Amino acid sequence: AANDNNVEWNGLFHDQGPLFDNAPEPTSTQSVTLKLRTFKGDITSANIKYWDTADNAFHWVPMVWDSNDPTGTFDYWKGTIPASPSIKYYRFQINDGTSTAWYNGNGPSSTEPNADDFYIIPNFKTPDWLKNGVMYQIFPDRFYNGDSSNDVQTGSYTYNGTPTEKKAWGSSVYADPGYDNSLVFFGGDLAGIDQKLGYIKKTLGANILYLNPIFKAPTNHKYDTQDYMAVDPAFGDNSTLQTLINDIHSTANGPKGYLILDGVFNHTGDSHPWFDKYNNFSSQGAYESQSSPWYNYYTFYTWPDSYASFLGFNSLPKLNYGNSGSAVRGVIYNNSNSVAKTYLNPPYSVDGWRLNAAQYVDANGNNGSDVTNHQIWSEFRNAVKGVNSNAAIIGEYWGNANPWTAQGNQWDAATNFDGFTQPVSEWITGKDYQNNSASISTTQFDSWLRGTRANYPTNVQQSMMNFLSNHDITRFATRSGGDLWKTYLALIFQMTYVGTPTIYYGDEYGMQGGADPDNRRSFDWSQATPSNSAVALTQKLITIRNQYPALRTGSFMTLITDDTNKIYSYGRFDNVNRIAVVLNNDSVSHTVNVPVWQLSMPNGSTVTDKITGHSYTVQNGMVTVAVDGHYGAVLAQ
Ligand SMILES: OC[C@H]1O[C@H](O[C@H]2[C@H](O)[C@@H](O)[C@@H](O[C@H]3[C@H](O)[C@@H](O)[C@@H](OC[C@H]4O[C@H](O[C@H]5[C@H](O)[C@@H](O)[C@H](O)O[C@@H]5CO)[C@H](O)[C@@H](O)[C@@H]4O)O[C@@H]3CO)O[C@@H]2CO)[C@H](O)[C@@H](O)[C@@H]1O
Ligand SMILES: OC[C@H]1O[C@H](O[C@H]2[C@H](O)[C@@H](O)[C@@H](O[C@H]3[C@H](O)[C@@H](O)[C@H](O)O[C@@H]3CO)O[C@@H]2CO)[C@H](O)[C@@H](O)[C@@H]1O
Ligand SMILES: [Ca+2]
Ligand SMILES: [Ca+2]
Ligand SMILES: [Ca+2]
Repeated sequence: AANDNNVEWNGLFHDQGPLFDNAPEPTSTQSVTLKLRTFKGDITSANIKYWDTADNAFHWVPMVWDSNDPTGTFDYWKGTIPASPSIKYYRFQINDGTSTAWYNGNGPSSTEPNADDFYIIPNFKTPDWLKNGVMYQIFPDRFYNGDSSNDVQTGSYTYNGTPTEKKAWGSSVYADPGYDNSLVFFGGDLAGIDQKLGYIKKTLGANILYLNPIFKAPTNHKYDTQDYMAVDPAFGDNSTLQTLINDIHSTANGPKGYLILDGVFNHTGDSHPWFDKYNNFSSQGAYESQSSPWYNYYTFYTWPDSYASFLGFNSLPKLNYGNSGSAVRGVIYNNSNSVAKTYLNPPYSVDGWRLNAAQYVDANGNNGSDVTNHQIWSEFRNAVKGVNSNAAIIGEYWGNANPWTAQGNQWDAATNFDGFTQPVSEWITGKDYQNNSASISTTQFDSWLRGTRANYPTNVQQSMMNFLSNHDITRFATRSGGDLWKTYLALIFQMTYVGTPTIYYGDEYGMQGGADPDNRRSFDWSQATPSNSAVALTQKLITIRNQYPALRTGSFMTLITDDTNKIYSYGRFDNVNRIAVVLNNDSVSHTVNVPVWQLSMPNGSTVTDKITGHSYTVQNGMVTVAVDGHYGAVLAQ
């Protein structure tokens, strides 16, 4: 490069990784020094332009040359944004004589962007254990039956007139004639999860557990809460939970663990005493009397049969949050004995909450996604972080969750359906997560990923829950048509991408399953071993991620987007390691020239493909590697 009235886009780069930002999560008194990469001697000047919410105006910070990279190929320009409590957004203006280019969260541009600027949110922090960990999601009744004495039996009880049905482990989840799909129980419990912590924390290596609802409720999914204060008898008792938590946090069965519970706060079940639609309690619930002490906890359009609920489901009456200080906000998060604080405080001390249907939480029966909804989650954060600043808050949202994360006053992250699950599914399986035909090319995949990462602050990105499948969508192995190699490819991407890799129980061995409830099959333990190829790969990838901080918090740079051969390559790097991932989404092998020079991997240096174990030497800035179809390479040094 040179001063030739032309800014070379390929040499430009910046994100909030270690090499380019010295304060990714600054407090009110910490200044932020940023570095912009360009090819060596390519430009004449660069400036940081940032919007300050403190005064609703743009501010200018001229950059100065700082240094070259070890290969002498690039220059690093530096600039510092002053310290203050205000949220700020920034982009770069890069000049080389008569040539000008812009750069922000969405990469380089000729015209000045008006969206996707990088974020600076003083005092906003997301749990570092969440950024660096691997999550394992468990649907309680379907994981492991550690205590058959608490098993729900066929006819143990009835809900809305229908008796419960017990089914042999491994059998179909579909209820037999006369029974209901939501009242089918296999026996999985908390004791079981406890006895299997070794498999989770050692055989696989995950250190974070996320459980679906475990509080008293008549159904098998239990999102129709009957009593937030009690673990459901089928799963054990509150004492069992205390022990499970202690064993999760313990290091006697593997690395220190963390527990995240599912918080169903938008609604209760219709059998909850506050509502009591079937009169299961002597007390008078809202449905029973307009004089009920909990009458105002819900919203009736025409008492008592027409009331606000989740998506119109009468079994899930929607909670009325009212105004700040209300009784509902009280029992949900403000009170010391609220659902949120009770489990965050000892004797429980869980590590976080996954907020079910978080977008709908509101007052007066409204549908959320409004000022009140955001105000509520703001108060929720103050409540949670006040008890444990290291407790995670992950909201359920299938789209762009920027509104609940970008101001640093609500969630730490969200279920990454839009920035991970969907794009990964359409690129690799040619199906959306509902198993409908929907395919995207490699260039679309890369653009989709970048655009969605840009929706969030960096710490949020690193904390997103990235799962291949979950209890609300079809199994990845089913969308892939049973081709285990597609699962291999997906796992390699998952474990090397930005965000918390999240494994939906069973996905590690290729469990299949269609739409709810077939996506909640009981776990086949004969597959919970390295003998199973997908399990062996999962364990290896988790070891790799744990071995390289660059994969968890390092920078992300696109390297190759080949639509003809379906080759996708990107690099993850920091001050210590440089890793170039090469994914082959084609059905045939391809020999790829990986441009590792972009990550500043020195010519003559060696790299090791952590997948095959083969080593290569960097030559002419490249690493030539033959990658098998529906497989990948993780070239690290
Ligand atoms: O027989 C006719 C009917 O059969 C089939 O559907 C019926 C089901 O088989 C029945 O079990 C019954 O379903 C109701 C549930 O019993 C009741 O608990 C309630 O459940 C709703 C929903 O709750 C959760 O969903 C959460 C999501 O995970 C989350 O993404 C979202 O944000 O929040 C949701 C609420 O917390 C469970 O996970 C999920 O599994 C449950 O579906 O309501 C159910 C619907 O009334 O009745 C069904 C009647 O349709 C069959 O599918 C249907 O076509 C037939 O007409
Ligand atoms: O800022 C004023 C000058 O800016 C421009 O020159 C830049 C170069 O573009 C940049 O590469 C860097 O050059 C240094 C080089 O990287 C390093 O290897 C060498 O040892 O020292 C060089 C100079 O320090 O920094 C200079 C700025 O000093 C612009 O081209 C020039 O006309 C401006 O005067
Ligand atoms: Ca130039
Ligand atoms: Ca049991
Ligand atoms: Ca009653």
